Order: sequence, then structure tokens, then C-alpha cells
Amino acid sequence: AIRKKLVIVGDGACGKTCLLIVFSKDQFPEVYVPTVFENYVADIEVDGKQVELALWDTAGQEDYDRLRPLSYPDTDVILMCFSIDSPDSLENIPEKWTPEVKHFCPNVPIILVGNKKDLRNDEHTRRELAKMKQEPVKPEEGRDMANRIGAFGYMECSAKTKDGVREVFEMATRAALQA
Amino acid sequence: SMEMDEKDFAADSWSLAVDSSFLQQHKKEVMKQQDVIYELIQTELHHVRTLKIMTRLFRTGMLEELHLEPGVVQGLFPCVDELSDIHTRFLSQLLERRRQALCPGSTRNFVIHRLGDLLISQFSGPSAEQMCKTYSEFCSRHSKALKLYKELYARDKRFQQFIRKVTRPAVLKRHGVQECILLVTQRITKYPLLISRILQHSHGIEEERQDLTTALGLVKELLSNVDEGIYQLEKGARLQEIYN
Ligand SMILES: *CC(=O)NCc1ccccc1C
Repeated sequence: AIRKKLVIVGDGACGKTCLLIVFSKDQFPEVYVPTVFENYVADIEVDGKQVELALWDTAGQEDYDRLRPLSYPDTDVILMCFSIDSPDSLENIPEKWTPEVKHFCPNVPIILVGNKKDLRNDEHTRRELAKMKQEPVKPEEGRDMANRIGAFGYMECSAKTKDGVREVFEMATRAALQA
Repeated sequence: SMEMDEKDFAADSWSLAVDSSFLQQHKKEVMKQQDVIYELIQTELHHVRTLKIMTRLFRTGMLEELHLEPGVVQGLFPCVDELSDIHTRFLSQLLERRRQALCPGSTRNFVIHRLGDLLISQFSGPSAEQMCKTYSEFCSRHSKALKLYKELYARDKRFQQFIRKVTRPAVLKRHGVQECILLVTQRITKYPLLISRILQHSHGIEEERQDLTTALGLVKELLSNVDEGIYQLEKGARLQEIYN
């Protein structure tokens, strides 16, 4: 059982808190989704290797440029999140987050994650986005962004339905183990 | 933590902590407000308990079992006594507000209607000034504390043995030295998120919506002040690196 640290980064409502909660809680939050995530050490066995994966959130730190980098020391894998219902949050991936993560985390694998993929088929989401000339983030626009920023990989998930959530965390463990 | 408070905050929400027949008597908007208020207290209980692991388990255990050079323990645990006094006072006020609000004959059914005043007191004047100065100190010594822990774990066999020993219990899985330090740094940035969501369901009484709005602004003034006061200390830094 080796120890690895995972830190999730991304804009305000990119769904990173919801994702850490839904993965860490073996018990779906049917009654109340917590506002905050403290920390968690997950027991993961990926490709036959047992790893203790410490999970950390950066929510609440987005406006504080000196407090935020205190989350980065000894990170083994970064999950870079964006919301598929917010193309604006994707535009900030190369200009703001990627340079910060490459500066404080040299050579740490980054997995670009598109959260809330279920909103791609939501009537209210498409109707609202079209009001500001937008549309849900397309799978290829996510892949191209991951490609451009030099990400280890591109993955999509849905914290609401749990689809693809376990695959993100097992893949991030494989990324953390690579040297 | 103490058993009484742990049982009071063991449920996943306020809607699950109170008796089912007491919940049925309240409007949804109230249930939603009480859920976020309950989360603010439950996470404050956990915060204070994280600081007790640092002071009573790590800090004191090191002083009584190890023979470290004076000042190494303080470098590992900056401001932990001051942080423990600030947060233990805050937690006492929150738990008493909940206690006062209990129905007679019950130890678990309550509705906290007034919270804004308590948050304005905690995040204004002297108490806020002490908290601003303590968190600027703590976060400037955060990196150094981690460098110091790593240095000691990789060089001292006895320190390594002490850590393995006290961190072995399953209840300590998320609470090693390094984790406790990041837990404390991250706490301050949780308050605006919780208060904003409490405010989102506190529009029923205007004095309350106004008090929670003032409290939110005070917590952000404090956060902006702590962020501005931060300057990372380096373990063994040279004067020339500091003045350039
Ligand atoms: C935060 C997120 O991505 N989805 C929110 C959600 C809604 C209903 C049930 C569970 C969750 C996490």
C-alpha cells in the first residue's frame, strides 16, 4: 500500500466538490449533498497495485492566489476540472490553471476532466446556453484542449449519475504511479 | 471530540439528525437552511478535533517520547495553541446556540433561527484581528512545517517509529502531520462557501438575511487580509534571498 496525493483544480462551479464527495462516499448522497469536502484517503487497487490515494479540493481558494498554492506540495496527480454546461470554464483551462499547475507542479501528470456530462442532454441547459450564443462542451473540444495543454489524458464523468466517476480515480492512480 | 457532540453530529444531515416526526412539522426552506447550519457546526467540530490531534497527539507525544532539539516541535506545529483557543471558543458558541434551541424533553430536535449575529461577532473586531494575524503566521510557516516533517521522517529512525505508532489507528487514516496542516490552512476558505449557502435559504427574516450578508463580507475581508499577509518561510533561508 503506497501513498499518493491527488488535488482537483478548476473554476468555481466546475463540479469538483460534488465529484470528490460522490467518489469518497460509498453511500450516494440521496438526502443532502455537503457544501464542502474536507479530505479523504481512498483504498484503490488499480491493475493489481494497492494504493492509498489522498484526495484534496481547492474550492474556496480560487480568489486567493497566495493561499491556494499551499494545496500543491507533494501532489502526484492533478485532476483539472471543467463543466460541460459551461464553455467559459473551459476557456480558462489554458490561460489560467494550466500555467499555475505547471509552475507549482513540474512534471506532475494532469488529467483533464469534463464534469456534468449529463447536462449535454438537458433541455434547460441547451436553452440557457443558446441565449448567450453557446452550447454544451463537445467531446472533441475537450480532447483538443487536453491535447493543447499537454494533459496526460482526457476523461468525462457525471457526479449526478456516477457514470465514469470510478474510471477517473483508477486512471489518476495509474498516472500517480508512473515515474 | 467528546461523545455527546459526536452523537449529536453523527448523522449525514440535520433532516436525518432530528426525529422524523419533528422534521415533518417544518417547511422545506427551513429544512434546507438547517442542513447547511448543521454542516457548518459538524465541520467546525471536526476542525477543532483536527487541532486536538496536532496538540495532544502529535505535539505533546513528541515532547514526552522524543528528544528533539528545542524549537523543532514549534516549527512542526506553528500557532496550534492559538488556533485551538480561537476555534474552541467559536465551537462553544455554536454548540450553545443549538443547545438553547432544543425542544424541552429532547436532546436532538432544534431549529437555529439566529446565526448571523454570532458570525458577525466571530469575524469582526479583536477576535477577527487575532484570527487574521494567526492565519497569516500559520500559512507563512506551512511549507516550512512540511519540509521539517519530511526531513525528520527521512533522517530519524525514532521519529519514524513514533509516527508509525501514533498514526496506526484506523480513525487516524486522514489525519497524519502533513494532512492536519493542510486541513487547517483549507478551513478558512470553507467559511464563505457555507455561509453563502446558509444565506441562500435565510431570506424569510430580513434581519437574518442582512446579518448573514454582513458576515459573508467580513469573512472575505479577513481572507483577503490573510492572503495579503502571507510570505512563505524557507527552512534555512539566506537574508539575500529574502531582500531580492
Ligand atoms: C455537483 C454535481 O456535479 N452534481 C450534483 C448532484 C445532483 C444530484 C445528486 C448528486 C449530485 C452530486
